[PDB]
Parts: sequence; structure tokens; C-alpha cells
Amino acid sequence: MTMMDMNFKYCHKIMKKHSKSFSYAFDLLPEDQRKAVWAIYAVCRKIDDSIIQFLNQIKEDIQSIEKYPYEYHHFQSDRRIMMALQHVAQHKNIAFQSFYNLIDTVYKDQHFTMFETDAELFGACYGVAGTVGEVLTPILSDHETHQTYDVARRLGESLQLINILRDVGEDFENERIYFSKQRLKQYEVDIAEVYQNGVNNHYIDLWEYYAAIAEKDFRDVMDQIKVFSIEAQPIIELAARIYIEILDEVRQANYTLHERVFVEKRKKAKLFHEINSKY
Ligand SMILES: CC(C)=CCC/C(C)=C/CC/C(C)=C/[C@@H]1[C@@H](COP(=O)(O)OP(=O)(O)O)[C@]1(C)CC/C=C(\C)CCC=C(C)C
Ligand SMILES: [Mg+2]
Ligand SMILES: [Mg+2]
Repeated sequence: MTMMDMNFKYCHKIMKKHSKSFSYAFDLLPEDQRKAVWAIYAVCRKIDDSIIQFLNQIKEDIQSIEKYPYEYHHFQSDRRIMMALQHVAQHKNIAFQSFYNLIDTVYKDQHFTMFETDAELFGACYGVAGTVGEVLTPILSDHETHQTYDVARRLGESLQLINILRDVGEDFENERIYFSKQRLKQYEVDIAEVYQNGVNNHYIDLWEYYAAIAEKDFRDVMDQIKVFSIEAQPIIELAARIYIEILDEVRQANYTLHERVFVEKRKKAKLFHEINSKY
């Protein structure tokens, strides 16, 4: 067990801590892609958790890795994570611009004021999650085309939308609402009121409006599953399927705004069995 192995095992532990659905799937990858995913995840985890000066420190670590992949650096932020990311960058082509976009998005979030329209909202989904799909693309496909990026991007954006749809209650408590002003007006919905009084029909309708968008994007990703390498196809499908099942869970908890619903480990294995057998 080397120095490097210790970095990756740390990244892995971050991933298992913060993301039960994605680790479950992505730990099924062959060892070398598995480790690249752990490392990208943990960098994005840390960027997302930044908050100020830690975030600039990370941005600086990333920029050194870009300009000088084969040199030793004295990383300012988290050395275990940065070392692993740099090890990954030596063997794979990484879209640095895509981590800067994510970093910009976390900086802008400081000044978050609700989205006027669905197009600002989809613009944020790109920034938090569409970028992650882009950074992962060369790890999960052997030939990167524009098509491969487009599919990875859309997968990530629709996972963010599913995340939003799950976290409606806890997001309100943290003073955030991600549904667009325009769509809240149209459906006559006020999130404060729902939170206090329970679900109603206007809410379900607005909710299901977005759920249908996420579902349509999901189905469009699945019909293009082929852009990914053969070993990653069933994993990616698992990861997406698990995340989509979050949608059925929300409806069975009656769209509650007072708990985080989840897909249990036993359900995860059942979906894996299903995908597995189709392959
Ligand atoms: C690198 C990796 C797997 C994840 C990166 C974790 C990142 C970027 C955090 C900073 C930005 C944020 C807030 C992202 C939200 C992730 C919710 O996870 P998390 O909050 O940890 O767990 P949960 O909320 O479920 O408990 C999100 C929904 C985007 C997931 C998009 C993916 C996976 C692209 C898939 C495309 C292909 C697989 C081609
Ligand atoms: Mg969330
Ligand atoms: Mg999240």
C-alpha cells in the first residue's frame, strides 16, 4: 500500500461519505477508472464545500496541475486530493475549463437570488453538474467526441434536477428555492406556504412538470448509452437508474418537504440485478 494508494483511499472515503448512490455504482468500475472517479469526485466535493479563501487555494492547485502536470507542487488546499487529481491528469485528458466553471458557480452562489426563468435554472444545473459530467467523459469513454460530452453533460444536468426535486424541503430551510419565479407564478405556488401547510395540487403539478423534464433527459441519455466504454455503460446506467428511482420515492412519501427520501441499498442491488441481466 503506497503513498498514492493512500490518497485514492481518502478520495474514496469522501465519496462514500457524501454520495451513497454514486459510490455504490462507480465502485463497480475496473480499478483504474474507479480511482479516477474517486479523485474527480473528491475535488468537486471540496469545491462545493469551500465556504472565501479555501476556494481560491483549490483554484490555484488546479491551475498549477494544468500548466505543470509533471512537476512537484506544494498544494495550498487538500494535498491528498490534489495529488490524486494530478496522478489522474498525467494519464488522462482532463477538461480544466469545466472545473473553473464549477468554481465560478460556487462563487456566484454566494449572491444567490432566485431564478426568474427556467433558463437561468438550467444554466445553474450546467454549472454544478453538467461540468462534472464533462470532466468524467474521458474516464468513461475510450473515444471522446462532441456526442460523448453532450450525453455526459445532459446526464449530469438531469441528476442535478432530480437532486433539486428531492431536496425541496431542506433547500427552503437553508433559504434556497430552485424552482423558477416564472414557473412558481404560472402554477400559483408559494414554497413557504407549502412547507407550512403541506402538499397541494398546484405543487404536485409544478413538481411533476420538472420531474417529466428530468425523465425525458434520462431517457435520451439511455438511448445514447453507447457513447461510453463497454465496462462503464452498465455502471452509468445503474447510477442514473438509481438516481431516477429517487423520483418514485418522492411520490411515495407524498412529495414531503420535511424529510430526505432515499433509495435503500436493497433496492440498489435489485436495480443492479436488472441492468446486469440486460447485459
Ligand atoms: C464526480 C461525481 C460522480 C460527483 C460529483 C459531486 C459534485 C460535483 C459535487 C459538487 C456539485 C454538486 C452539488 C453536484 C451534485 C451531485 C450530487 O452528489 P452528492 O451531493 O455528493 O450526493 P447526494 O446529494 O446524492 O447525497 C450532483 C447531483 C451532480 C452529479 C453529476 C454527475 C455524477 C455526472 C454524471 C455523468 C456521468 C457519469 C457521465
Ligand atoms: Mg441538493
Ligand atoms: Mg448535492
